[PDB]
Amino acid sequence: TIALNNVVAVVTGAAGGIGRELVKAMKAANAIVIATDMAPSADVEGADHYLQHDVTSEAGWKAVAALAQEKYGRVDALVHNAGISIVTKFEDTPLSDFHRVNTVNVDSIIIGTQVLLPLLKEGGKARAGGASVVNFSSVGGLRGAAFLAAYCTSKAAVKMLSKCLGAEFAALGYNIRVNSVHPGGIDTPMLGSIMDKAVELGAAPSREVAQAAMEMRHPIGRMGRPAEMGGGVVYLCSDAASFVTCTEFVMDGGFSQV
Amino acid sequence: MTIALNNVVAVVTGAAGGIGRELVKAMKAANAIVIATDMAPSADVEGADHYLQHDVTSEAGWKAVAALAQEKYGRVDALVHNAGISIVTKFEDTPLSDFHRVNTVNVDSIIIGTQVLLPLLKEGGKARAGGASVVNFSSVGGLRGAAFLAAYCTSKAAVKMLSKCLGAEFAALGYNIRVNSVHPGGIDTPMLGSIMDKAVELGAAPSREVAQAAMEMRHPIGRMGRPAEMGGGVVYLCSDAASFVTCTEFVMDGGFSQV
Amino acid sequence: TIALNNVVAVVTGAAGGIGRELVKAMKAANAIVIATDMAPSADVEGADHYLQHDVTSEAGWKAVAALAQEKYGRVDALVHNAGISIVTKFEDTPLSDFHRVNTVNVDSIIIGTQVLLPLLKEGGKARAGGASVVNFSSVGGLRGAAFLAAYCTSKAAVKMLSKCLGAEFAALGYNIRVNSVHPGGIDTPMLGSIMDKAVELGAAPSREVAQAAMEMRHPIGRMGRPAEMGGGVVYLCSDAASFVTCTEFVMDGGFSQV
Amino acid sequence: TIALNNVVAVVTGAAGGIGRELVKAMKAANAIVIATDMAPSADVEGADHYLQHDVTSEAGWKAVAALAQEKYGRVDALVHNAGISIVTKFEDTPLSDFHRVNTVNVDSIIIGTQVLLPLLKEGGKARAGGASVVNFSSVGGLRGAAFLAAYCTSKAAVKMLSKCLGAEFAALGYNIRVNSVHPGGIDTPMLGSIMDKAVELGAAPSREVAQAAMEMRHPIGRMGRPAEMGGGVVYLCSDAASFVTCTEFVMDGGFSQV
Ligand SMILES: NC(=O)c1ccc[n+]([C@@H]2O[C@H](COP(=O)([O-])OP(=O)(O)OC[C@H]3O[C@@H](n4cnc5c(N)ncnc54)[C@H](O)[C@@H]3O)[C@@H](O)[C@H]2O)c1
Ligand SMILES: NC(=O)c1ccc[n+]([C@@H]2O[C@H](COP(=O)([O-])OP(=O)(O)OC[C@H]3O[C@@H](n4cnc5c(N)ncnc54)[C@H](O)[C@@H]3O)[C@@H](O)[C@H]2O)c1
Ligand SMILES: NC(=O)c1ccc[n+]([C@@H]2O[C@H](COP(=O)([O-])OP(=O)(O)OC[C@H]3O[C@@H](n4cnc5c(N)ncnc54)[C@H](O)[C@@H]3O)[C@@H](O)[C@H]2O)c1
Ligand SMILES: NC(=O)c1ccc[n+]([C@@H]2O[C@H](COP(=O)([O-])OP(=O)(O)OC[C@H]3O[C@@H](n4cnc5c(N)ncnc54)[C@H](O)[C@@H]3O)[C@@H](O)[C@H]2O)c1
Repeated sequence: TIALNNVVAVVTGAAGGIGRELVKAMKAANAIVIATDMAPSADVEGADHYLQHDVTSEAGWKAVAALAQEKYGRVDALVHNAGISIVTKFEDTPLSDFHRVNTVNVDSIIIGTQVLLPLLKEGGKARAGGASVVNFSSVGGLRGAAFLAAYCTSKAAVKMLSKCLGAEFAALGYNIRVNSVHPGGIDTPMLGSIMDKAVELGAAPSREVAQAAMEMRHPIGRMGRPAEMGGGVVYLCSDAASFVTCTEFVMDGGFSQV
Repeated sequence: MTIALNNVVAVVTGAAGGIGRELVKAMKAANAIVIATDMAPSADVEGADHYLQHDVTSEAGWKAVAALAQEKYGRVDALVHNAGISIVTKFEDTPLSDFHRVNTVNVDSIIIGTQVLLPLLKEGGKARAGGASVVNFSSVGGLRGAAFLAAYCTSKAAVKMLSKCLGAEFAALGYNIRVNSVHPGGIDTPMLGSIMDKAVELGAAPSREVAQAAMEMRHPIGRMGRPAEMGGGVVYLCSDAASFVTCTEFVMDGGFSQV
Repeated sequence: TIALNNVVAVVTGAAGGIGRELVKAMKAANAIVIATDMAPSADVEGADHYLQHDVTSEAGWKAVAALAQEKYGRVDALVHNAGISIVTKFEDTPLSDFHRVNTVNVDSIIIGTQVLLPLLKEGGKARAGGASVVNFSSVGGLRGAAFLAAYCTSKAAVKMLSKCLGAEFAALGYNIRVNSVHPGGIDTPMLGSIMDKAVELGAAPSREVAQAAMEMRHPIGRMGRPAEMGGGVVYLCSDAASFVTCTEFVMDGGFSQV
Repeated sequence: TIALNNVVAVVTGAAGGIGRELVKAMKAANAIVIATDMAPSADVEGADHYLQHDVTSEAGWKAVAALAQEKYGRVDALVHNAGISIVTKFEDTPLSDFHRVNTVNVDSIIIGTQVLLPLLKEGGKARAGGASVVNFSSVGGLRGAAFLAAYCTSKAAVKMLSKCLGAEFAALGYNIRVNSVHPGGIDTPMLGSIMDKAVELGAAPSREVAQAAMEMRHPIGRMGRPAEMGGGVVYLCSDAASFVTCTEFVMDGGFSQV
């Protein structure tokens, strides 16, 4: 079947809405999971290890590399799930707000992948299918939206970085697959904040009209649940996805395709 | 839970072909009940619970598939439209009837088959919260054009767009049927073999080795796919794990379309 | 800058909403225009010739080729603008309805381009920039929609045929550019009928709710006017577009990109 | 007709290969052109004004706004053409190289558009078709490539920022169109440097094999000339493009579509 036997997996933002479900799903497929987030401690069901980890910190990433190096000697799967959103009027958004979003959503992938690259190369030797790097983009990386300039721009950067790394790692013979994941509206605190800030900005009349409008834009007719992200990430991390690199893996209830 | 097809009644067309045989094996391995169909009057398809002779261009052929599924199971949970053909031709020497022949196998198959199995797919939609799953075999050729592949590419773009429309329509009508398109890159099957040889005979390529190396180098991963590398993706789309996936382009192309 | 001096242009569906504006725009850029449509006669402003022409008829296309051959000896620009739409429930749509839409929207381009290919090759020798074939696809060729299965499928076929012919004509050295045009909601009888059938199908509560919904899906916030298609087609037909082939040329008020 | 009569246009990187052709083409369509680049002085054919302008400098942009405000009272067209490229091995690329490319290619558009927004709103009142913002992305913003991680990521950011601003400015009623332009391989010093650095990196055996490979990846079979970018930018800046916003305008010889 589709499984993660003998897969050492790093999952960032692992205490968040999607992150907790990714850890559960990956443990259920038999992965060894190093879960990381900003809290000094967390109870992440399915994590074999929890590390305090700011994805903007090279030192934080070196601590992840040290634990993986010491305990396992490789990383087979790297899930860059940590990210933030802001909802703002472009003309009232200082350059520093774009930079803050870029640092969390994009620099995290650049720093993390550079620091774990020796360990990912070892995973490329451990499985014929390759090591697997899974970057959380968004439907916002595919389709623009009013008031989401900073967020959408960062998620398009994540998408394109995924294509470039997939092509480069294959050309250099590292046997490391890199793919971008594009969730639609998923029922988490992040989507909650975006909807509330849309109301305060006066993009939506009320939080109920906003919710109904966003749900109706999805052909499937509802928000996604965080658990509905799990199987896709397990697939991309598995040897079943050995021919999948540089790809836009969409889990959006049809949002981007209508 | 995990990614599995427990109590999934699956119809797979072109099931005796290079990819089709691996789809049946993969889906059986995930515990699906598989009705395999192809043009031969009989075939030994590893993992098939039933084999039916089935021309996907024939409404009567599809009604025989519906009758067996109706009688034995009362539903269809997964429908994999994998039957397809390719031609390689000079546009100016391609009669309208060659476009129509490719359209009939690659597109009309999905229209006729989905219409005939729709009552059974609606029952699939009631049997699983995630929905019935219709998986349409498009191509990277449905995403990116190519010289001398006008008839094939046009049909595979039609398959892709039909998938989006049916996903949106079945959701709007409340049927709980997911529809997605699959886009393989160059997969090592008799079909890829014939396309390369016919490219040589047409005088597109010097030799079969230069053709193969050129096609391999277009894939960032640096090689053609193996048929077995299609199996997991189709199992995922057919499973409840893909409950939030409809209208989607599911690409298995070694990076071909993205550089 | 952007002109069609010494350009012999064939425009199909030339009596329709967009077609009439294409002929006006192309005449205004100094093209010689052969206008064609289903009516036995028409007064098409800017046309140097009108021909009765069923785009599904090889004999109809041969009559267009004969007039162009006899009077000018070439075709520099071929605009495949003829098309139909239907709005239907998939499960109630006979295969013959898909085939009827395919015959007008796709077979027209196959038959017409094959019949005019000798004349387009002469266009290819007359201008460094090349002969130009402009195929009318749709945003419906880029994004799906409930109840538009037959229409959307045909317009995606038009889009992909455009890419294949652009690549093939370049590989064979014919100097013929081929591009697809993707209009959004344009205010013509065709959009009117689609909206009116959407109501009778019970897809929309009223035509006013349908119209407002469709207008709001366009970021620009309104339907296009037929005249807003003219400049884009003039550009693609001109030497200014000498580096444009196989391209999706979108005129959709941002519809496809959100 | 496609013209820029009474259009006040700002063009950045105006002394470059493409920039000089954009200024010539826009003057030929009767635009008033404020040309800007890094040099303290330059002889830019077709420019009514030249300003020294670092597109990373808020103060530099305020000087452009002051001249336009004083002399014309509006900006009708803003062409963000300034940009840089690097070719690097991801694992040897410091975070500061990504940031440098982002600052020139993306922050330029954020700072410039914020500073000129009052003047663009006046452009929006001067023409029913709207003010026009044209952002130079790349085929690199659509398709990834090995060794172009920093460049491709920045050009995908430019593409998505274009979609977001098009949607946002329309939602706020400012009547400002925003589009991204995606050139293929254009014969300029920038393409020259990329090809040479590809050889030094050992991505290509020789500069002749690199050149032939890049030319053959374009269906049209050659590099573009800078002049082949001019018509497209004139079209997007004109009232002929009144229904074009949020759009990917591709001038790539078919590169992205095969
Ligand atoms: N929920 C949606 O609708 C949606 C849609 C598109 C994509 N996404 C993406 O999915 C991913 C998961 O989002 P979510 O919905 O679970 O949101 P969430 O906010 O619940 O989870 C994000 C997690 O990232 C962590 N994080 C933030 N900054 C960090 C930093 N500097 N260092 C370390 N950890 C940091 C947060 O602590 C949080 O636990 C994100 O990449 C998000 O952008 C979400
Ligand atoms: N191999 C590749 O490189 C490649 C690339 C992209 C897409 N695909 C698609 O994958 C699918 C499977 O292809 P494959 O490579 O295994 O090809 P294949 O030729 O090995 O198998 C296709 C099967 O369809 C059957 N078939 C043909 N016409 C039929 C009809 N009228 N009724 C019933 N069955 C019919 C054939 O007999 C065959 O068993 C096709 O849709 C193909 O277009 C393959
Ligand atoms: N209006 C829109 O919203 C919209 C949307 C996207 C695409 N388009 C496309 O733009 C093009 C122009 O359409 P329009 O909106 O002006 O519609 P229209 O119906 O006003 O014009 C289309 C013309 O095609 C002609 N035609 C139909 N069948 C023909 C045949 N067999 N032979 C010859 N001529 C035939 C009709 O006589 C008519 O004059 C079409 O291809 C259409 O699908 C329009
Ligand atoms: N030439 C190609 O093949 C190609 C490919 C795709 C995209 N592009 C894009 O086209 C645009 C123009 O490219 P080109 O080939 O003319 O490049 P070029 O190097 O010839 O011109 C770019 C100009 O930008 C200017 N510039 C650089 N940094 C600046 C700064 N901080 N402030 C102000 N001006 C600055 C340079 O001085 C130069 O004159 C760029 O945005 C480039 O990314 C070009």
